[PDB]
Amino acid sequence: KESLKDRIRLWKRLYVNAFENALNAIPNVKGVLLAYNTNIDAIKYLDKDDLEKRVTEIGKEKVFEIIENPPEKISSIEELLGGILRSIKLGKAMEWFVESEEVRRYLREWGWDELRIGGQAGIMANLLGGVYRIPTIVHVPQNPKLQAELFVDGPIYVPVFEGNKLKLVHPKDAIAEEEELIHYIYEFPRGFQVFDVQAPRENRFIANADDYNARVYMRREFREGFEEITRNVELAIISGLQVLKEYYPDGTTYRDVLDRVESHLNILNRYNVKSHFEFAYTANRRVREALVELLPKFTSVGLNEVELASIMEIIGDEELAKEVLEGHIFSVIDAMNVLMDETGIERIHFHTYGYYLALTQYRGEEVRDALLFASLAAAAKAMKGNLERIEQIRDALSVPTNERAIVLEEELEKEFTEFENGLIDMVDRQLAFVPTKIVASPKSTVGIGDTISSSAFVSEFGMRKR
Ligand SMILES: Nc1ncnc2c1ncn2[C@@H]1O[C@H](COP(=O)(O)O)[C@@H](O)[C@H]1O
Ligand SMILES: OC[C@H]1O[C@H](O)[C@H](O)[C@@H](O)[C@@H]1O
Repeated sequence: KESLKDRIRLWKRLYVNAFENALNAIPNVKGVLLAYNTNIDAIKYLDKDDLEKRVTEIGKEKVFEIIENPPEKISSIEELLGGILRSIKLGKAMEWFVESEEVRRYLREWGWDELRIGGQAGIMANLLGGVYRIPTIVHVPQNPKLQAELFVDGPIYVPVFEGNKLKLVHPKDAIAEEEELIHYIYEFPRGFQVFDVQAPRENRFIANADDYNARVYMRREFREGFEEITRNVELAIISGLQVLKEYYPDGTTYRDVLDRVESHLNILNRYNVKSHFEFAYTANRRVREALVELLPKFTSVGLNEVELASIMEIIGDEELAKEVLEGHIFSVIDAMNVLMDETGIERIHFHTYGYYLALTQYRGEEVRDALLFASLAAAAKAMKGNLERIEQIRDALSVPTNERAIVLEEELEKEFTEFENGLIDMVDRQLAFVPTKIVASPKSTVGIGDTISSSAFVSEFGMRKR
C-alpha cells in the first residue's frame, strides 16, 4: 500500500534525482536559438499609498469606470491605472499596449524599483546562457547600452554581420544607438489592497511601451543570415508572435511576419534543429488559426489552460474548450491528444497552477525529470525573483510539492496505466505528469512561464542525447 505521506516522500526523491539528472545533461546541449521578443522590464512593487494618490489625482471616478469598461489598449493615464486596479481586482496577469506618448512620459516618471531583462526570448536567454551555461543565440530587436547590460555574463550571443562573415558576440559588445523597449511591470502580492479592491492572487499588470516587438521587427542577421545562425544550434525556442493583428492601419498584414517565420522553420527543419513554440494567448482569431497551421513544422509546443482552450475553440471543439478552461485535468488530456491528432507535433508541454503535463510521440523518464527540473526552476524564480546560479535552483527542493496535485495523480492511475510514477503509456504516445512546487510568497511573477517551458525543453533534450 502507497499512502499520501509515502507519496509525498516519493516525489521528494524523484525531485532530487531529476535535479541531478538535469545538471549532468545540460552541458550536452550544443546551442539554443531564441527569438523573437527581447526587451527591458521595469519592475515597480506597488504601494497602496502611492497608487491611491495617483488614482485620486487623475479622477477616481473615471478610473473606476475603466475597471468595468476595460479598453483594448492604453490611451490615457486613467486607462493605465484602471488597467492596474482591474488587474488587482481580478488577481489576473494582464498586458496592455501603450499608444499614448503622454502616458509613456507618465510611466517613466513614475519609475521603477528594479530593471531586468524582458520579453520571452530575453528572459529565456538569461536563464539558458547565464544560469544553465548553454551557448545561446538570442534575437535582440534593439540593443542600446541599457538593454545589452541586462544580459548576465556567460555564453549569450547575438549574431552580427562583419563583411560576408557572420560573427557571434556578447550583447554588451554589439551595443548600438537604438531604442529602449520598456515594459512597465506592476507587481502586487496576495491581499494587496487599494481603496476597497483587494487582490485574490499575486499578479502583475504590464504597460507595454514597446513598438518593435509589437510588430515583430527582425534584425538583418535573422532575415538574411538565418541559415548561418542555424548551423550553430541544436535547439530553437520561438515566441512573441501572439502580438500579431490581421490588419494594420499601414496596410501591412500578419502574413509579412509569418511567411518569414515559416522560412525559419523550414531552415531549422533542414538542419534537424528541434524547435519549441510558446503558444501565448493570441487575441486575433485569424492569426491564432494561422499559428495552429504552422504547428506541424515545430517539434514541440508549450501552453497553459486558456491557450489550450483557445486552440480547441478554433478547430471547432467548444465543449472541450470550455472544460479545459474549467481546469478539468482529463479534459486537458483529451485536448492535448486532439491537438496532437490535428498537427502531428512530437511534443506538447502543458502547464497550469499545481501541475504540468507533457504528451510526446516518443518515450522515456527524461520527459518526467525535465518537468521536475522545470518545476524547481519555476519555484526558484518565484522565490528569488531573478536567477543567477544554477545552485539557487537547489533551494527550491525545500518548497513543498503541491499536495492537491499529488492526490490528483490517484485519479490518473485509475484512468490510465502508469508504468512509473508520473509516467503513462498510451498506444503511440507517452504522458508525463508532475505535481509542482507553488511558492506561497513569490518575490516576482514575471517570467515564470518562460522558465517552465524552456527548462523542460532543454533539459529533456540534454537527457535524451544518447
Ligand atoms: N507562485 C508561484 N510559484 C510557482 N509557480 C508559479 C507561481 N505562479 C505561477 N507559477 C507558474 O507559472 C505559470 C505562469 O505561466 P503563464 O500563465 O502561461 O505565463 C503558471 O501556469 C504556474 O505553473
Ligand atoms: O514572460 C514575461 C514577458 O512576457 C511578455 O512578452 C511581456 O510583454 C514582457 O514584458 C515580459 O517581459
